[PDB]
Amino acid sequence: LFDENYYAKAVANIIGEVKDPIMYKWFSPDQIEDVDLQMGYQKTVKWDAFLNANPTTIANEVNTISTIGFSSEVVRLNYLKLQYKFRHLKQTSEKFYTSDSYIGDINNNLLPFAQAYKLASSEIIKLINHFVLTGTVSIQKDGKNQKRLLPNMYGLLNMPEQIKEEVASGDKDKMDKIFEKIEAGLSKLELGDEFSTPMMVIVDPATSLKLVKPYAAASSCEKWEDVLIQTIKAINNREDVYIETSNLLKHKILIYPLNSELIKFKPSKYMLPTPNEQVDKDSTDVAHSYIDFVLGGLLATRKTILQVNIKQS
Amino acid sequence: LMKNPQQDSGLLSNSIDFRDQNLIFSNSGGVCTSSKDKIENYPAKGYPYKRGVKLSFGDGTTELEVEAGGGDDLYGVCSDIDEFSGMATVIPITNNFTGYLTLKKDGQNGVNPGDKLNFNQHGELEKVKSVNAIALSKAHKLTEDLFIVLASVFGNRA
Amino acid sequence: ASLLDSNFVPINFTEFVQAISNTYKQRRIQFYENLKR
Amino acid sequence: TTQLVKEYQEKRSKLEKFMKNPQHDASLLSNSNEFRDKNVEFFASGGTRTSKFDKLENHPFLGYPYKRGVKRVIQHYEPHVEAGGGEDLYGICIDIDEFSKTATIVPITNNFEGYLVAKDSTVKVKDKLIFNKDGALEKVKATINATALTDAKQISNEVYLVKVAVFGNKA
Amino acid sequence: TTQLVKEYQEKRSKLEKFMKNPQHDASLLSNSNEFRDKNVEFFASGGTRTSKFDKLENHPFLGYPYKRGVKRVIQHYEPHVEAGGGEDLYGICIDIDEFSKTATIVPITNNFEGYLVAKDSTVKVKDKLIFNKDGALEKVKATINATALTDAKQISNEVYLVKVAVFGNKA
Repeated sequence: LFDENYYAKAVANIIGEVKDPIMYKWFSPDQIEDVDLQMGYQKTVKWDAFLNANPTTIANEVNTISTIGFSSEVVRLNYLKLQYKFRHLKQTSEKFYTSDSYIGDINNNLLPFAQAYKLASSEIIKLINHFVLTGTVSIQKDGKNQKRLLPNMYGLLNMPEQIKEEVASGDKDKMDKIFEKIEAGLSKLELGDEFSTPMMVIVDPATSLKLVKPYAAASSCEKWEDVLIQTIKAINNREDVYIETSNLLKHKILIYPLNSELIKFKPSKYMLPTPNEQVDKDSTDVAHSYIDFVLGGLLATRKTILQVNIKQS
Repeated sequence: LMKNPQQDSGLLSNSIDFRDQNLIFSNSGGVCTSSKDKIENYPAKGYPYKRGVKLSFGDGTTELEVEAGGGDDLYGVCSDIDEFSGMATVIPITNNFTGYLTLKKDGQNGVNPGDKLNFNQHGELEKVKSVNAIALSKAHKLTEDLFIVLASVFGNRA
Repeated sequence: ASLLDSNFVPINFTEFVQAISNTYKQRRIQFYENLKR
Repeated sequence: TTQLVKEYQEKRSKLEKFMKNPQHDASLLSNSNEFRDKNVEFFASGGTRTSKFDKLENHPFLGYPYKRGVKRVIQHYEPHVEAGGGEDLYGICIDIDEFSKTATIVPITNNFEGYLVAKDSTVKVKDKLIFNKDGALEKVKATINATALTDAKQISNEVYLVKVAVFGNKA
Repeated sequence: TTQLVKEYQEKRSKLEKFMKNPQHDASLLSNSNEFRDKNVEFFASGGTRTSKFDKLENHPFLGYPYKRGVKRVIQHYEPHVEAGGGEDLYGICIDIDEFSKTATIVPITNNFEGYLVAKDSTVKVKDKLIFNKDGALEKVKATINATALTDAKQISNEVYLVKVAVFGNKA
């Protein structure tokens, strides 16, 4: 194959240069499990037992015993497949555009296949990370003109049946009001018996800067960040708490546990960018190529994610 | 007035964000391109880049050329120019096109998605009769006199 | 069956694709091994 | 089209209301780690206490007699069981299988303890209950002796489950 | 119960009537050994004659524009194709993936030959046809040039398929 398909050989050499996604930091190693498909749906069944009555004493002779029931729930996860096309130079045509310092046509914005693929892969990965955190696909900084997606395709920010808190516009700078809502949201969380788990916090940089201020007269030797860490530790049974900063978020705080039993990420094994065998070729030096990637595979339990939105109006 | 800016830049580019990084005049071709599209090239008179073109005939010694124009003489839409050879890449009016095109600097604020567009005498799109063009976005200003817009052209109308 | 192995030689596009997914998985495993919070 | 989809969802919900274990696809996992009050559901088949020497009979049924008192109805096909009470009561349906349309029923000669459908929420503990014409338990001329162990618990708009022990017929 | 099941059947039939390939399980196989007149079906996607160099565009759709003329409607989400005609005609829908809810459209700049939905059974061969507001073809303000090749064929109460060739716009 590598003796026949130059483009396949080029991708194999250049695949190591693509950087790992930042979404890996948002999840524990145990929370991510690969599945095997490209487009469609999968079903997961969770079995739970229950006690139907008080236990019975084993005294003398008896044959009437209490019963233990069972029940199951099924959750359907929708996946999707998307593709992008990019132009580049034909392999035989590179030698006629090689220069002493670079290869390519500067005037017409044409690259060798290896360079174009690496840049195109990086752009796709950024869009992948945006969807995982936000649940939406868009290329506008305004966030409008979103691509309509399938049902049962949610991200962390748009997962339904989760706790959402809104900070009023007038209190957007009042850190005390912000912490008031967070505590209320932390109260409404329902972790069941899995509360003894590490937690993860994601904040936009603007909120991150507000946190590093000294904790409020005023005090010292303590920051708003540490106050948040203690408050979260009150509900996770004094477990570890991690904080991360993502430029993708805007005036929003995300809190969710790091227990696979509550939130699990099950993406396709072909989610990351993958080259396509179809390569358009003409009489000129311009060729076209396609890259494929798969979206979907986030599963979470009801009322286990806290979403604080700071209204900047 | 050029595919690539004539003046150099004193600054490197920041390749961090991925949103709204395509509203540049150097963006050639169409946003969505079909592999079964018919692509022509012609000698270029003037700079018809990102504009509707019409056939231009000289005395007869030289072959015909394409110049920015519209109205009853619209032949296609120019989507690329090679400056070294002066060859203008033209997509015929009989072929569907979707991309960023020059917009008239008059009432550009009034252009909204879903508005009917027609080419003027200078190959610039304007809000409306004979050409089926619909704006898909709002006017993006790249220069004090240069406005581009996402529009789809799908042939002539009755 | 990963692109990291130089001895590996795919025979067709399908094996090439499977090697890519294996290569991505190994990198994800390697990242979590070297991740410290 | 969308209106047809909405009407289809409405009728599907109405049909699934009268079902033992309706199959639904949900986007999230419901969490019920608390082990208390996890047994009062419409899919809890059988009884709270079950003996190895209990007599179980499977019969074809008409309607939905699940968790209701049943009576034999003779019509050509074999006789079936229909939800009903009064003096015609033959047994109580404790399980159902919709694929084969077969109801598993305990005869009236065998005592039972479990959750059954009640007419309304006016039933308290230590109350004498009678099966009505629809096979639902209503507060009290009782041919059988059924006493409520708990109070009526509501799950759906009309679903009322009450824990009752039935131990034969009166005189 | 029984009334609910009947309403479920009626709603399911009405919904699946407006479907390209509704999934109906049958108790027995059908006989179609004759090789003639097997192409007049609602699930016969694509066109009678298709060129390798045809242009296909996939867009999200609202409603059910299958085998109908489509227009572009811009709303926040991306623009979507909706069943409509008149002077707003952008193309014709030739296929729909219901899982992704994505419709495939051939632009009006391309010529097509295939079966399309007609307004009623009043269409004869060699007739000029116009797309109505609903994206259905009606007998003749013909901004486009479409000619019927066969007569209107009936599959259902409102399903009328007619073989038409559309080759651009008039002047």
